[PDB]
Amino acid sequence: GKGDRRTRRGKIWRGTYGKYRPR
Amino acid sequence: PRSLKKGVFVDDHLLEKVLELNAKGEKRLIKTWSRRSTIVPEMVGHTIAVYNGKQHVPVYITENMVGHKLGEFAPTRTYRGHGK
Amino acid sequence: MKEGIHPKLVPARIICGCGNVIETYSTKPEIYVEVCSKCHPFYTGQQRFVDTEGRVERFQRRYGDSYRK
Amino acid sequence: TITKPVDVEGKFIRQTGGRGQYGHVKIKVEPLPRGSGFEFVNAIVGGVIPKEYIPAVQKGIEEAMQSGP
Amino acid sequence: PLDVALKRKYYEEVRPELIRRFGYQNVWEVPRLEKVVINQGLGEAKEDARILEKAAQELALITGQKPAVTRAKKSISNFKLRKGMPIGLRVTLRRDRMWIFLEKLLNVALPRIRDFRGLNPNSFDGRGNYNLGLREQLIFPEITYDMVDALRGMDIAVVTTAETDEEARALLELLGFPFRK
Amino acid sequence: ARIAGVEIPRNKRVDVALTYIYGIGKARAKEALEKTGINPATRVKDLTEAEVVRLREYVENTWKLEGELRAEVAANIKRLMDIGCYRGLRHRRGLPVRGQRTRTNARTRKGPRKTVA
RNA sequence: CGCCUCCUAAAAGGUAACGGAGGCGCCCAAAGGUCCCCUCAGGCGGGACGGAAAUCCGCCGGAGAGCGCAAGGGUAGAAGG
RNA sequence: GGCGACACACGUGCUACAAUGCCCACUACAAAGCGAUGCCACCCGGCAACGGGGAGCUAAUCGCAAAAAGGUGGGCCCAGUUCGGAUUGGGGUCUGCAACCCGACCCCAUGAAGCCGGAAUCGCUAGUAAUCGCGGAUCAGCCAUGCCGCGGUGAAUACG
RNA sequence: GCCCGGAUAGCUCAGUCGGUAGAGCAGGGGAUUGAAAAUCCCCGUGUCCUUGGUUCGAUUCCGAGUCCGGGCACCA
Ligand SMILES: [Mg+2]
Ligand SMILES: [Mg+2]
Ligand SMILES: [Mg+2]
Ligand SMILES: [Mg+2]
Ligand SMILES: [Mg+2]
Ligand SMILES: [Mg+2]
Ligand SMILES: [Mg+2]
Ligand SMILES: [Mg+2]
Ligand SMILES: [Mg+2]
Ligand SMILES: [Mg+2]
Ligand SMILES: [Mg+2]
Ligand SMILES: [Mg+2]
Ligand SMILES: [Mg+2]
Ligand SMILES: [Mg+2]
Ligand SMILES: [Mg+2]
Ligand SMILES: [Mg+2]
Ligand SMILES: [Mg+2]
Ligand SMILES: [Mg+2]
Ligand SMILES: [Mg+2]
Ligand SMILES: [Mg+2]
Ligand SMILES: [Mg+2]
Ligand SMILES: [Mg+2]
Ligand SMILES: [Mg+2]
Ligand SMILES: [Mg+2]
Ligand SMILES: [Mg+2]
Ligand SMILES: [Mg+2]
Ligand SMILES: [Mg+2]
Ligand SMILES: [Mg+2]
Ligand SMILES: [Mg+2]
Ligand SMILES: [Mg+2]
Ligand SMILES: [Mg+2]
Ligand SMILES: [Mg+2]
Ligand SMILES: [Mg+2]
Ligand SMILES: [Mg+2]
Ligand SMILES: [Mg+2]
Ligand SMILES: [Mg+2]
Ligand SMILES: [Mg+2]
Ligand SMILES: [Zn+2]
Repeated sequence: GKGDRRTRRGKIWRGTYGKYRPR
Repeated sequence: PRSLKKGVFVDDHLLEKVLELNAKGEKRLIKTWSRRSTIVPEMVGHTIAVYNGKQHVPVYITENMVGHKLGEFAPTRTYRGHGK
Repeated sequence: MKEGIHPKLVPARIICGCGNVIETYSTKPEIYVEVCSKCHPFYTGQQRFVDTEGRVERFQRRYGDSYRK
Repeated sequence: TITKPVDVEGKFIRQTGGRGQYGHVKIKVEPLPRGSGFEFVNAIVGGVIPKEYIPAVQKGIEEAMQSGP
Repeated sequence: PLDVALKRKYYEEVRPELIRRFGYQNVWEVPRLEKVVINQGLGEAKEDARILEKAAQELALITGQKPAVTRAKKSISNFKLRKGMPIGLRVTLRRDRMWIFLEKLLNVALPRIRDFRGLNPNSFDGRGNYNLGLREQLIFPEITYDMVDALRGMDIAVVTTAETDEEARALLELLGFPFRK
Repeated sequence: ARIAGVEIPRNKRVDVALTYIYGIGKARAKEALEKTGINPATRVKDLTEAEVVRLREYVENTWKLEGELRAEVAANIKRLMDIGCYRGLRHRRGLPVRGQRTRTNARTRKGPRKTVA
C-alpha cells in the first residue's frame, strides 16, 4: 500500500516518518 | 508554502515602491520583475506590471488576492487550445 | 372526505434533535427528527455554527508589518 | 500571379511495396507588390523535413511556376 | 374543525399584525390562505415502471390525502409522451389539512432540507400567491430512508386571497415562511 | 439521514461508519469516539439512541461537513478561479493544478483519452 | 373512367372544357343509446429535476381548439371531454 | 521565462486491483557502504513534518540504524471494501536570496480509474526467477518509481 | 415533352412501407516488418437529394422540383 502515505507500509516505502510511522 | 519562522517575503525594492506612492502621489505604472513577491496589503488597488519573459502584464490588485504571488497573475506559456 | 383511500391523520408527537417538541398532527402518531426550526442556523438568528470564516481572505494575513523602511 | 493569399497541401505518397515515394509539404503562398520577385522562406522547424530534401523542393515549386493556370 | 397550532397563530397573532400594516377596513379584505396544492411533476412514469402508486403513498403520508393522477394532455415525441399517459400526481389541500401540512412544512421539513439558505424571496405570483419547488421527499417527517425507492421532489402552490405580492409577502412571513433575502 | 446528513451502514464498525460521511476521515472517526465516549468495535445496529445523539450533535457541531463543506470548497475554487490565478486557471480548463506534467498521463484531471487522427 | 369536398357557377336550383385544387373504396362494441357532470386553443406571471412545448397555481382569453380521415358547412346554450 | 506546455502516439518503470490480502499493536535475524560550516544519541516541545537542547565520534570506539518480509495475538469477512492512493480543499515543516510558474515532506478533508488487461509481446536454467528491505554515488533541496551496489526468504521446468 | 425508375458514409451499393441506419472498399488508432505491401485487434460515420405536407414524430407516407438511369416522340 506503498503510495498510501497514510500508513506504515507506505511511509516505509518512501522512507519517511510521522504520526503514521513514529520513531 | 514557505516557513512561517521567517517573515513573509517581499523584494524590498518593490515595497519601497508600494509605500512611497501612498504618501507622495498615487499612482502611476510600476514595471516589476519580482514575480516571487507575496502580495502586500499596501499594494491593494494598485496597477503593477509583472513580466512573463517578454511582456509587462497589467495586474490590478484586490482584497481577494494577497497571499498569492505576483506570478500567479501573469502566465508565461500562451496556449489557447489544441486541434482547433 | 372519501372513505377507504385516505391515510388517517391522528394527534401526533414530533420530537426533534435539540430537545424541541412539536404538537402537530400526522399519519405516524410519534416521530423523531434530525434538525429543525428552533435549531436550524438560519432560523435561530445567526448561528454560523463554526464558520464566521469569513473574508479573512484577505490581508488579515498581516504577519506582520515586518519589512523595513 | 495570384490575387489572394492561400494555404495549401501537396501529398506525394505512393506506398505499395518498398518501391518508395514520400513527399509532403504544406505551404502558404501570397501575392507580392508587383515587380517584386520570387520570395522563398525555409520556415521549416527542425528537421521535420530533412535538410537534404529542401534544395529540390524549391526546384519543384520553382519549376512548376514556369506555367501559370 | 379542530384546534391546530399554525391556525391559532394566523387568527390571533397574524391577522391583527396585518390589520395594522395594511389598514384593512373590513374583516374579509384581510388576507387568508385559500388553498395549498402539491404536484409531483413526474413523467419518470412514462414507459418506465408506469405504475407508481409508490409516489402516491409518499404524498399520501405527507398530506393525509390520496392524490389525483394527471394525464397527458397532448402526445409528445421528445418526452416519450403519449396523450393519456399518467405523468404526475396532484393533491389539493384546504382547511385543517392545509394547516396541518403547512404546519409541519415550516416547523420541520424546510429545515430538514440540506443546504437550507431559505425560501426564494422572488417566487411571487404577481397576484398574491406563492410557489416553492422541492427536490426530494425524505424532507418530510413521516418519510424515512427505509421506505424510499427513488427521489421524487414536488411543486408546492400556496394560493391566497391577497391581491398584491406585498400583502402576500407579509402574510406568509408572519406565519414563519423563511425568506432568504 | 441520521448522522450527519447521510444515514450510516449498519453491521459495519462506527470508526468507518463515520468515515462514510463527507468531511470525516479515520482520524476524525478516531477523536469522536473518545470525546463522546462510545466503543469503536460496536456496530451502528448495536447502539442506543443515547450513543446516537451524543454522536450526532458532537460530529455535526464541531467541524463542517456535507454540502456546506462542498459549498466552501467549490467557493474556494471559484474565488481562485475568479481572480484569476494560475491555481484557478487550471480549474477552468481541466488540467492539473499542483504543477504537474501532462504530455502523457494526467488521465484523471483529463478523463477518457480523446484518441486523435 | 365511379363516388365526396371546394372553386369556376353570372347572391335560388342546376350548369361545360384533356379548367383550378384535394380526398373516398375505410372505420368505431364504443368512436353506439341515454342520464349526469365538465369546457377549449392561445398569452403573461409563478413553480424541483422540466426544456418553446410534459404536469401544477394564478390572471386574461366567445372560440382562433376539439370534433377518427379531404374539404366545406356546422358546433361550448355542444356536435367537444 | 522556458527545457515541467497537452488534442494526442510509442518506449521503460512505479503503485494497484486484495484474504497466501490489507491495517493496528507486541517481539526478533542482514550485509555493504556512508559521516568534521558532516553523522546526529538520548531529553523535552508539537498528532507530525521538523524545531530548541545536547552527549559522543576525524570513527571494527559514537552514529546514521528501525532493516522489511517473517514470528505472537487481535481487528476488518468478499463489498469499488478497513483493497486502491490518483486528484482536489485547507493548514502546516525544512532547504535556499526566492518554491507563481516549478521543490520535497507532514497532517486534516477528499477516497478516482483499476475485479487481473485485444492483437501482440519481455525476462528468467538455482541461491537464478519471484518477492522483501538497506546503502551509495549526484546532491543545498529534490521532482529517484532512475541508476549502481547489499543482504533476507526462496521456487518451477528442460521430453525434446 | 411523355412514361418508369434512382438520389442513404469519402466510393460502390443494401435497407426502412413511421421513433435509435447497415455491408464491402477507402479512411483513423494500434500490432507485425529493417521497410513497404499483405495480414491481426479495435474504429467510427451520414442532418438518408432540395422543397411543401400528413403525424406526437418522417430517410420512411403524400404533392412538387432538381440532377441522373431507362424507354417512347409514330401515320406526317
Ligand atoms: Mg507489492
Ligand atoms: Mg507598514
Ligand atoms: Mg516495381
Ligand atoms: Mg415575481
Ligand atoms: Mg390572490
Ligand atoms: Mg469520509
Ligand atoms: Mg348557384
Ligand atoms: Mg329541384
Ligand atoms: Mg366539369
Ligand atoms: Mg364518432
Ligand atoms: Mg359522439
Ligand atoms: Mg356513455
Ligand atoms: Mg393554457
Ligand atoms: Mg410559464
Ligand atoms: Mg425527473
Ligand atoms: Mg374549429
Ligand atoms: Mg387526412
Ligand atoms: Mg527555469
Ligand atoms: Mg526533460
Ligand atoms: Mg496506451
Ligand atoms: Mg519509473
Ligand atoms: Mg469507492
Ligand atoms: Mg469499476
Ligand atoms: Mg487504504
Ligand atoms: Mg494546497
Ligand atoms: Mg518554485
Ligand atoms: Mg479505502
Ligand atoms: Mg473481487
Ligand atoms: Mg496481482
Ligand atoms: Mg496476465
Ligand atoms: Mg545459462
Ligand atoms: Mg534507495
Ligand atoms: Mg511532482
Ligand atoms: Mg453514393
Ligand atoms: Mg430521424
Ligand atoms: Mg419535410
Ligand atoms: Mg406505323
Ligand atoms: Zn429541535
